[PDB]
Amino acid sequence: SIWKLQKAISVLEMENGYWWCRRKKQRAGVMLTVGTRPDGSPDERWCFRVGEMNWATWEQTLPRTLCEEPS
Amino acid sequence: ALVVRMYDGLLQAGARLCPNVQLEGIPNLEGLTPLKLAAKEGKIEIFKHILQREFSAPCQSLSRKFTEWCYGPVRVSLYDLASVDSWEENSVLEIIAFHSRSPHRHRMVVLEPLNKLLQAKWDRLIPRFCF
Amino acid sequence: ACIQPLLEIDRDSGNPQPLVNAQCTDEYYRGHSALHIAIEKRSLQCVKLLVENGANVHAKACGHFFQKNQDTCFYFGELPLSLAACTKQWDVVNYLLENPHQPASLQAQDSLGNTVLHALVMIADDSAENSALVVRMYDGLLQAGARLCPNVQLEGIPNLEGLTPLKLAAKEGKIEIFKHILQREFSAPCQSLSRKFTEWCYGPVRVSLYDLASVDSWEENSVLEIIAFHSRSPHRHRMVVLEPLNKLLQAKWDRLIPRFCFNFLCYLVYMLIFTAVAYHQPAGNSMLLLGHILILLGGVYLLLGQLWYFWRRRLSFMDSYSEILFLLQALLTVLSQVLCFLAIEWYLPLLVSSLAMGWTNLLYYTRGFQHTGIYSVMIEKVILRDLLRFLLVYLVFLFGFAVALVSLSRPPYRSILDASLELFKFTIGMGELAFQEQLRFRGVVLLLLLAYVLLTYVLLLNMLIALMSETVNSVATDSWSIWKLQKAISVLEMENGYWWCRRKKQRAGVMLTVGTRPDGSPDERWCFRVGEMNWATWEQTLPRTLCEEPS
Amino acid sequence: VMIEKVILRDLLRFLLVYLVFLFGFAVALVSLSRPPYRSILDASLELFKFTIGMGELAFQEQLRFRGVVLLLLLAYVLLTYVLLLNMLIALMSETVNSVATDSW
Ligand SMILES: C=C(C)[C@]12C[C@@H](C)[C@@]34O[C@](Cc5ccccc5)(O[C@@H]1[C@@H]3C=C(COC(=O)Cc1ccc(O)c(OC)c1)C[C@]1(O)C(=O)C(C)=C[C@@H]41)O2
Repeated sequence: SIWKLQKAISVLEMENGYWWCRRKKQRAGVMLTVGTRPDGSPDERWCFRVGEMNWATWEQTLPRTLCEEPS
Repeated sequence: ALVVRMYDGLLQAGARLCPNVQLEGIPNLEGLTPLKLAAKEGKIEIFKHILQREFSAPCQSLSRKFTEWCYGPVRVSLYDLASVDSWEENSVLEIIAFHSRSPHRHRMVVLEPLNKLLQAKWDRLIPRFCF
Repeated sequence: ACIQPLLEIDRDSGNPQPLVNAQCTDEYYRGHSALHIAIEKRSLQCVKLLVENGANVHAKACGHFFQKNQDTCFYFGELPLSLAACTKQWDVVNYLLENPHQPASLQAQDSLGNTVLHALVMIADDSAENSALVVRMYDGLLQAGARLCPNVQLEGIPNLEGLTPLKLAAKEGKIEIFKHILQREFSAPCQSLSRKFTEWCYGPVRVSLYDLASVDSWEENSVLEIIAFHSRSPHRHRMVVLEPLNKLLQAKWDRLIPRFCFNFLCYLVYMLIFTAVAYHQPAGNSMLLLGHILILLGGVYLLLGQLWYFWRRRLSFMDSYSEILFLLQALLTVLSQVLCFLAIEWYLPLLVSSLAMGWTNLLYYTRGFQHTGIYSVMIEKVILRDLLRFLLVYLVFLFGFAVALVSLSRPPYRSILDASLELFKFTIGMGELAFQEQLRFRGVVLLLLLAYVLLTYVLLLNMLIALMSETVNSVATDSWSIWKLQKAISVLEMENGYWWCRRKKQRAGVMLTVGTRPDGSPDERWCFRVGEMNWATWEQTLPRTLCEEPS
Repeated sequence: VMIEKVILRDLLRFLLVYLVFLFGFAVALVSLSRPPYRSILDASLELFKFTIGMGELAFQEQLRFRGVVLLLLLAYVLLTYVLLLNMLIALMSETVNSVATDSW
């Protein structure tokens, strides 16, 4: 964990930029419409994907998705 | 357990009363939304609850964890990055790394939306570190 | 509801290519099909409907989502039956086998060559429920294949690399199913699939048999050579301690101790003659030229032998750690005697270094005894863990303080390595002659010495706590398994024989008649015996024996 | 009791391996010595003085070579450090998986 923390501080400091060049950073993640908000417009948010594997899915239940087709 | 129960139910009642208000966005006098305050004070389990939070059909929009698609044993889960990404000034990662004072700052980084995110940024920016 | 009228519109239109038999076209889901969706959506009824309309039960999903090593991809093979097998839907498999239209065949292979059993091995990784599901599905599919086709034996069908599911099951490091395959007994309706029997059980003592059809090293490409020279998983040392392997390796190791001791003694004679040649280097020229010829032939012999070994079985450090040293040592000795016959005036340090390296390389043969065998495994674990990184950090410290002392020194401390020797001789306690008096400031060198001593103390203490941390959190039943694996490596090497002498190696185990085949002739197998003592025999019923009188 | 357990567990392996190291390096040094390194006993005495810390080292400088001698002595000291660490970690592994009833 301490190794992950020091790597985090390092990658954030390198993402900030050096002293003679303050750089306009980049957003990360996918922006899409997730759902519909109760006041008019649909819900439009930025997202991050995590792909995960589990084997207890059959006896448990499947929830509702955002896109039916995997893409 | 009582805190996550009261928090979720109180957010549902706030959804039912006034829809125009966004309750998790209101800052304190320090300028802090409550997720950021939960990160700054070093409170663990409630922070883990807020980062991965799902709700039922009458209030979908409150929820943060979305499934893009599930196909058998493999699943693709979406996490929101509305306050996590360091693109905006004063992000939760920036609070953990710099502005905090808690002695458990290493414990909160192995969580689900931070782990693969820092993995992706570090593997994106190896070559300038080598340079 | 709309599907059967939609397929009815597809049929009534008179289409040459039907709708249900249609493939996705992209790279990512190449060759995906409707039936795979019907299976993955847990629907028996839609599978029944699609089978009634004429769906292809061999729709080969050969896409980029279906390869093994791409990120977030699900490998199951490409067959629909494979998918229904992997996703633990039993009745779907039974319907796909026993439908009246377009029946499934278990002998079918994917584009990668795997059948249903191979992919079913591929998807098992680790749990209680995963392994129980995989083993139960495996046995049920074997029984259904037995009743469906009595023609072929299903476990004989090889992969594109040439693997049956036992061999690939060991190659990928899947352990629990592999243990299940090596000791597998079935019931009376189909007992001819089993591999374990009981010869006789005289109360609490019993003699189990095991089949060795692909486990003995007599046959080409056995499980032994796959565990030793092909398996890359870090759990191989758990895959050696199994039940019908241990008896076989003990029998072969006690069968061929004497060739090991003989070759050890010959190597000791080689090093003693090399010791005499190196000491009496300096009539006696007859003995010296005999030493030339003897060490030349020995170095040629071992150099060619280890070159042949390096060519034969290699496809990555600590496992092959032993042979590299003998190859380099033999190359050093042959090069030294080559330059000596050339008289190139470089042969004396090569000779002394070869003598040193050869006497240090004698610890290969400490694996015969367990008391030094565990010691040699600990030496290798020291060599893997901390030594390289610690030496790199030490070179950083050494070079930094040595260049500091050189640049501080304006007749001691003349050059870089000529001061680096002073810096290293200072760490053991032979450092001397401070206050060099060639410049005003010497407290500089005083503080440099203090800093170097304290930081080297810190680095040795860090190496100590790293060794303790790595050694304390590991099971005591690990080094013994590593020793058994290393003995297995050595005994298979000696069973290979010499390189100048191709041996006619022999089969192991007793051939007997284990039973009858369901087609005619009696089943005769080669088998390995194993005795066992079980004082819980009176709880259960007695198993089916071959010969009642204990032989 | 721990004296007897340590001598019984360490000597008959460790001194044998260490003796192979000392004998090989001593014959190597006598060979590479073409008044220092006079006899085999004195050479083994010098090589054990480097285990006590009294060995006097210098460049040969009119001989076969000097840095070969230096690198061999480096290899000797570092490998004996390796073996002492090995004896320590083996004794700690035997000490870790033990019970408080046994020595009593
Ligand atoms: C492959 C490795 C790791 C190695 C190759 C050579 C260069 C080696 O330096 C090392 C690096 C080193 C140097 C000095 C001290 C420690 C380590 O150690 C061995 C290697 C270190 C020694 C001792 O070898 C061992 O580690 C014990 C050993 C040898 C052979 C085995 O089959 C074995 O397994 C049981 C164990 C042998 C040397 O060849 C030697 O005596 C001289 C002349 C150089 C030694 O590199």
